[PDB]
Amino acid sequence: MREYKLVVLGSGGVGKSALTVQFVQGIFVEKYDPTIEDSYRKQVEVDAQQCMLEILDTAGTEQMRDLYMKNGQGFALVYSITAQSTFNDLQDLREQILRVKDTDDVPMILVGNKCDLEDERVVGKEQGQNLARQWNNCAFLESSAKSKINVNEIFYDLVRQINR
Amino acid sequence: EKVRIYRMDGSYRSVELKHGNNTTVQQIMEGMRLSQETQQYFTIWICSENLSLQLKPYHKPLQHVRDWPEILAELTNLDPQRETPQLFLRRDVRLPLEVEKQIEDPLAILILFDEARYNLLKGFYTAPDAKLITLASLLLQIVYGNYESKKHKQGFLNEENLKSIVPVTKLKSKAPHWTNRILHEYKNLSTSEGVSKEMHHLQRMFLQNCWEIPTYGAAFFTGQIFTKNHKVIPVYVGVNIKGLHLLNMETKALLISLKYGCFMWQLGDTDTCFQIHSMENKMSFIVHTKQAGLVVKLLMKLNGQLM
Ligand SMILES: Nc1nc2c(ncn2[C@@H]2O[C@H](COP(=O)(O)OP(=O)(O)NP(=O)(O)O)[C@@H](O)[C@H]2O)c(=O)[nH]1
Ligand SMILES: *Cc1c(O)ccc2cc(C#C)ccc12
Ligand SMILES: [Mg+2]
Repeated sequence: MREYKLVVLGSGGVGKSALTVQFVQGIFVEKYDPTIEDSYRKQVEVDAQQCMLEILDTAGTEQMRDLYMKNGQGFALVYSITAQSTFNDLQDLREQILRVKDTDDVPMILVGNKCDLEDERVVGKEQGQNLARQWNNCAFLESSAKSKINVNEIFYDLVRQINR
Repeated sequence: EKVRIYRMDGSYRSVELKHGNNTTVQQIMEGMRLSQETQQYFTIWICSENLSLQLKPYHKPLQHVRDWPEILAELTNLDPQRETPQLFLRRDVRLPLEVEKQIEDPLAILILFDEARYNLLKGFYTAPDAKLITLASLLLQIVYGNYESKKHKQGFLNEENLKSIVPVTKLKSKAPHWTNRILHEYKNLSTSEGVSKEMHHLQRMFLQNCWEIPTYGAAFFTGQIFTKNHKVIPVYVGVNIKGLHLLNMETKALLISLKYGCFMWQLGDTDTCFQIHSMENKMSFIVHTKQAGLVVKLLMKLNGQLM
């Protein structure tokens, strides 16, 4: 069984932990507990193969960030459509990863979370698709940790990008 | 200051250490993402390769990590250079089976499920082939999802996939003959619409089949017994809420299992051994181990919990 090192990045409060816990454990984490550093393991099937996923759930408010990108194989870059600042911060992240990896060929996906809070949206969908296209046609998804929308597809897509 | 608190599957959660290495188990327990319901079932253990100790709420786990080479020398004859400890969140050994049987919290269930799965795959669960096959089939549903004739009927349950669902002690000799019975029960699980496919429901089914295993929830210690030329037999000593169990250290075979009330114990004066008297058997045996003081104290506390 092949092992995949995935890293969930993003600013604080976007829902990195909720997305990770929903995917691994099938639970929606409600109470906001700032993450120091959490690692999860999960066996999935991607394209008729069993894949052991090691998912790193990172802190959004301080940086050991360079070690994450040196070691990570794929990167989920998460923002909240509720908070404009978290969208603005992902630009620095995308460029830091390309610097540490010394290449633009890095498995990566742009994730707009909290798509269940439509009546609280601040970042439009088109602006997320616009940014992904700017990022060399990077993969893009809108997701919700509660409603279980595009949760598994985040990690599945990174696995495929690593395999290609 | 922070520490990684691991679980049996390799995952971990980093927790802030408010009081440095003076931080207690209770304080670390608060630093997890556990409600009061989830919390009461588990505690912090300190474990290296061949020594695992349940810690108490007032204990300072980082000082035990610091003092680990001295703890190994006191309780074992192990080599301290290959035993770096780590901290784990595991089931409380004192957890009564009646309390666990009514748990409905999904997080507590999966934490118990993963530990139970770890003990099964390592060979610490002794059970008839029917029970093992049933557990393996539930793991296939939990891990691989619904049964599909296209994917699982043939050329699927190789030893690579068998490792994940059967004990390592049965992988070679006995499990390859089980693949047909395993796949049948697996197919029965997926097609039986009366069996809930909720993840926490499936994990509870797995646990239900583990609760009747004699060594379920047991804390394991290491020791030696001499056979009636006297020969040395290294043994695992398992102590749980049901009683005492002796495993051959090499084969994990269940040498003897004794329920509370059907045997007595006596700590040796030297503290490096303890004697067991099987009531209604006339049989006695002595286990040599530098963990004898811990085993007897735990035996007293778990026997005393019963009504
Ligand atoms: N409505 C809604 N709330 C969500 C969603 N995802 C997360 N939340 C909420 O947002 C809050 C923060 O979630 P969390 O996963 O901890 O975000 P985080 O990125 O891990 N924060 P940190 O960087 O400090 O670790 C929680 O109250 C959680 O319930 C979602 O998809 N929808
Ligand atoms: C002394 C004691 C008590 O009281 C409860 C649980 C214990 C567990 C272990 C282990 C492993 C050792 C001692 C214990
Ligand atoms: Mg978090």
